[PDB]
Amino acid sequence: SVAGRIVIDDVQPVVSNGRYPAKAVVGEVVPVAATVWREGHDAVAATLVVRYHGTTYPDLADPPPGVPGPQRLPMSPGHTPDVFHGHFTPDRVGLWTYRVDGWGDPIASWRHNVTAKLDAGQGESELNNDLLVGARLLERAATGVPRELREALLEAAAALRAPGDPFTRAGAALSAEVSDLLAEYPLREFVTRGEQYGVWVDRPEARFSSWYEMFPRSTGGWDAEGRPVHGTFATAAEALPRIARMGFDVVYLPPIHPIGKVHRKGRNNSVTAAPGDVGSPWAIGSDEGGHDAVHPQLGTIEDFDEFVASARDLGLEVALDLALQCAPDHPWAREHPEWFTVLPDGSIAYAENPPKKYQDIYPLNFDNDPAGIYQEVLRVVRFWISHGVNIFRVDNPHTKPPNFWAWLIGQIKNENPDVLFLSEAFTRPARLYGLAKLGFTQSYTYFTWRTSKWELTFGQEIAAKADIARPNLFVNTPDILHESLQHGGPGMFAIRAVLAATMGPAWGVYSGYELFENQPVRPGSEEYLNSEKYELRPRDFESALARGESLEPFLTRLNEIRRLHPALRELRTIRFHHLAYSKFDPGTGDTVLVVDMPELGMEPYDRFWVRDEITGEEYQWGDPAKAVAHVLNMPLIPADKRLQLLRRE
Amino acid sequence: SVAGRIVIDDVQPVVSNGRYPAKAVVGEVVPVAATVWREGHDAVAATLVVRYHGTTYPDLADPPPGVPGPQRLPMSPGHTPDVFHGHFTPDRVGLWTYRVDGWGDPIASWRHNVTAKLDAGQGESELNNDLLVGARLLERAATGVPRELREALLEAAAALRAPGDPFTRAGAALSAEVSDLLAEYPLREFVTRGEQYGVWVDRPEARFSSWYEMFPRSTGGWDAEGRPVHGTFATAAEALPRIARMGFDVVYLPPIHPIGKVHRKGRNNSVTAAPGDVGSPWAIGSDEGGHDAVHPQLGTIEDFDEFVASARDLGLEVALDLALQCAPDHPWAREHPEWFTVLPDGSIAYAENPPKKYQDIYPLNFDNDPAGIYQEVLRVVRFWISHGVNIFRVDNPHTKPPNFWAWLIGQIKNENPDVLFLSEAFTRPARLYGLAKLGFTQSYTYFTWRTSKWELTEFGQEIAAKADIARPNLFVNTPDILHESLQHGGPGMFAIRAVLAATMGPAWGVYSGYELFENQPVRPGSEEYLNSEKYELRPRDFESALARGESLEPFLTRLNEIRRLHPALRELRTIRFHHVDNDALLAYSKFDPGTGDTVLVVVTLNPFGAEEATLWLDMPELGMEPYDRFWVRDEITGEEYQWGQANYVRLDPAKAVAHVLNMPLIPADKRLQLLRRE
Repeated sequence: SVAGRIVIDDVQPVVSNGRYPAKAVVGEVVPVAATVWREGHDAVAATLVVRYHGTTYPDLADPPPGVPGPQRLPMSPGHTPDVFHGHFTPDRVGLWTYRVDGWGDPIASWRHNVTAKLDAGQGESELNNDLLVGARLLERAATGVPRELREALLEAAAALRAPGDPFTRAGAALSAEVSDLLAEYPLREFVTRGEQYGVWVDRPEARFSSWYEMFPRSTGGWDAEGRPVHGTFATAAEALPRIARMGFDVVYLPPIHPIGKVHRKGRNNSVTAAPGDVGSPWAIGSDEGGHDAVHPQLGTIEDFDEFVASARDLGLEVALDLALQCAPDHPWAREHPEWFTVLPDGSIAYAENPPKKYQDIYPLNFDNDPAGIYQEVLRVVRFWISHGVNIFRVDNPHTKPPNFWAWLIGQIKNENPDVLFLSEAFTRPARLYGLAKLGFTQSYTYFTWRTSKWELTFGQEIAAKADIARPNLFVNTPDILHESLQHGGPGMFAIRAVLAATMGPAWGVYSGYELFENQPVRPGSEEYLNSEKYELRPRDFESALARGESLEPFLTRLNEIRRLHPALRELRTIRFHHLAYSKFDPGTGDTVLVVDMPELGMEPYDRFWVRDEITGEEYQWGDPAKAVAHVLNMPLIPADKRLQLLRRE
Repeated sequence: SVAGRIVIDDVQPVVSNGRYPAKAVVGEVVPVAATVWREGHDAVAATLVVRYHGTTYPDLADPPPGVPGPQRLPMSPGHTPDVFHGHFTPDRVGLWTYRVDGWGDPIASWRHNVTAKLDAGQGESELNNDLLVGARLLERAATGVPRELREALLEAAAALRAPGDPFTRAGAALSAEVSDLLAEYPLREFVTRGEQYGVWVDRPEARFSSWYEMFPRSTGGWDAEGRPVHGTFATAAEALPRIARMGFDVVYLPPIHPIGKVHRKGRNNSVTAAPGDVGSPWAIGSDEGGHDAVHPQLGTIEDFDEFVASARDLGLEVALDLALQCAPDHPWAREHPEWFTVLPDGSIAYAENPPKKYQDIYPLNFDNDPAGIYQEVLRVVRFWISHGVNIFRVDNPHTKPPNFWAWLIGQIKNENPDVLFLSEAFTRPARLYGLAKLGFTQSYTYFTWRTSKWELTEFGQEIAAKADIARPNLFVNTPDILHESLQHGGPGMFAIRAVLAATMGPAWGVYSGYELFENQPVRPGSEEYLNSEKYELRPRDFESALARGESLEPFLTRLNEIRRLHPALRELRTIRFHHVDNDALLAYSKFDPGTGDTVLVVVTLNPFGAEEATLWLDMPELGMEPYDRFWVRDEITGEEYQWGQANYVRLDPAKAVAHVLNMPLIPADKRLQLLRRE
């Protein structure tokens, strides 16, 4: 939004007036729309300049006191008065930013004038005041294309000058030949420098990703006496072949450092512990270790290393729990008293947030000693990225200053701008949409409570915020046991597993969803029966599968269909017809329909063939015990078309 | 929208990202929104740092190469989560600027839970540390209030420090006494000052104004033979008393300069003229004069100045029409060839804009010689303001590079920012609204094109929404303008269309001839005036029409009276619409922030017979509860009624064509709550 010879107002996308960049993935068509206007009645034109600016990361929030701080592209008019649409697709990861240029254009105003005046029936008599400019028109259009290919200016400018037939004098200048040269090197007149707006372009996984959630402690199993055994790192390097098949490319883990021993929480949501209890993983800090130190019962820091490589050459990506939540036997509760919400006595208050309380933890303080805390925390993350961490699962980020978030995001991404984020928060949209703005790559949504087709109409809200926020559709996580699942039965698994895959290009699953687990601790609760974040929950996938009651063969099918269709990496394409929804593809063209024709690209009457991936049923268009769903390859739309409903306005 | 410990996002109003400032009049309440949030759970609050710096005008557009170039107040939260609502009201003319400040407050977030927890029934046992922060809570703010008045601090901090009963120990810090200690002088902890976006304040006349439009030639009158005779400056100064009463304070006039003699247009829009036809005033430039010259058949310019005085001490304000062109007999058409789009022969092609052809005028060229042009045109206007011309109506600015405008307007308002302009544009909103942004004070709206009960709203829906930028000037009629509606509706639809412009538009207008009811076109279906004064001279006997008791002047003075009587009819954004169960009716209400004044107008779409109806109010915007009865009096007619929310209302257009009544007023706390953007 600037002022000038050409006025360029309302140029999408720009986030919070530019205090942040828009967020994209590489190889994704990104549209930028723009109303622009002028005076009189003469033709107006524009440009979409896109250049790459490396990997250096801009600091988007002002840090606290001690702590530290070209391709010209085209824009085709739409069907909305004075708004324009161009489209760029970034190939490299790193800093990219779009700037819109505005220039009035004459080649086309007289080239139209020629059209109108002779189909209205006029000769050479009336108009030659109008074309003697045309040779003088093409006289500097000449200055704007090379000397060797000047000879081919002179002819038509002469094929305008010398006396000939109305049709003969113009025909030279109308040809594609003459048309070819000014679609490539045009005469740009009266240019207004637009404002240079930004878009940071991440990896794809950052948008098309298959997430999982598993406990490695839980990989312990059963002993000769039939008790649940603790799982260690080695125990877990065996567990992935299973997961790696299903389709996931990134595997998140609950925190993997020592759990404290005091205020520790017992089995079934207890504060009373029993002899040999594991407790809450998210309550970090026993004596023998902290946030960078491993839990003695999963191994050591080196045996950890053997573990992630196992993901390296399987095709999977560890996504660690980065929790800022200490147990009172922490190596900092004594070490650093500073970073706490001290009570005047000398004690630090148990972390509480209503109405769910946690004795077994204490909540950190940056307003106490911001300078001290902040750095340690990166010296912990820096620890991990080296270990081969390219995703960090961030817990309670609305409890932790966004400033802080934005300052770090910088520091890591300034070093390696390849490690990607997920904000797993469910909160006020004014707060909720606020984080990723600051730079959180990905996001958690309130997908859970939203059940109605008129709620899922979620979809309308989500697609519109594709420019910034990126949500992850975890169909399940440890903390809330959604009642639908508990009542819709083994069928309700499929369907909630179907929005999340089809609606969410990046989505998530917690171990056990496959096993149809639906029992809570008590009636009406959405807490899991005998929670794994209070217990070890070894489970037999072989059985359910072998006994032919697993979701495994189907969620690979689901993941198979996802990688099969490039439309399902993308957010903005989503359409909602009459739950039944469609998504189209920009590059390949690929449309799919998951069970409004303009979005289909085909005319209102036509008959067409739709092919099944869930089933395998090809049909000509215009039982939950078998297939509860029905996802189809829709007829494609060609390059030129794909980009036209891609139009932001 | 910036970043920090407190995040202040989506701070309304902001113009093209601030590439233009927001727009205001004096003594007007402006609401300001800003979502702000943070992390975790404890209460946060906010502040609106507001400045006046004077009248220096920011150039909002990058000009061409050669051409030259406090009081801390609060944000009261609303009812949309993390959005807050304050409102500041400017007393001076010139540029003002807004900054949103956000700071966490530990005090009020702390005192809440004592309540929730003492209402959970617990004693001093449980709470006795939680209040041990409380004494060292306000001991900061003790540091944040004066030494003479800590005396009123140390007390309650001690009345909690010494051990006693929780309620008596707590009751102290709760009292209103201290509350004001916290309501005026707070502890802003960890505060972030937002982006200072700006707001320019014109004189009030700039939005609450009554416009009227007359031709000077036509008041010339007749000779012993009774044919239309020419008029001078003095002759018209006689017509103003007439005008002076009706209710206007702003009088725009037709070009008063030498119209050309070549290619010029004759009566009834002819391109064929006769010896001595007056023709187009917008056709400037004969031998005897150009943009600076009065036309000789009106006299000369000294004869122009005592006139503006004649108006200025009747309470009215003269505003010439600023059209930008030349008829081929202009003394520049020969002087300077430059500023025209010469065709290669030595000619310049005639200015038209579709579907209208204009032979007798040609288009200046800013893209030939900008440096050469720019200064004259401004050296043209710099001339007239001296005379006491404080308003200029400017013609079709969608025809002239936007560059010039921001520059034009700049330097003038750098000198004197009391002088106001008006945009006569009917272009696409993307352009029409584009104009007022860079700095054109007011706007023409295609309100005319809007006739339906569903247009009469969606027009409103839009205008009221952008009270921050454009100001429509709702002229009931223009020289070029005369609708099928009024031509068919008879004498009644004059009224009804005259109130669509008058009540909805804080600044609205009227063309002369509207009082005497002329509704007739050149030919059937055409929307131009009959025997146009713009090609012919039209003296008129208003005296006749009123004297015999069918002129509208007495109604548009009644209408102009209530306007000056009720402040609900100055604002753009407060406008609201309650529903009616009659297709041919329509009904809307408007309230006041500063005073509280509410006024409501019910009109019909029938310009003929008695067509009755009933009423559906949204009572909250009315400020009244869904259930209650209120005593309502009619001002044009004079009828009191007690109504509820559902109530019966019949009409008859052969008597009184609409229903406009002052509704019961709204209290400070609420009115500000109803301009509240959310």
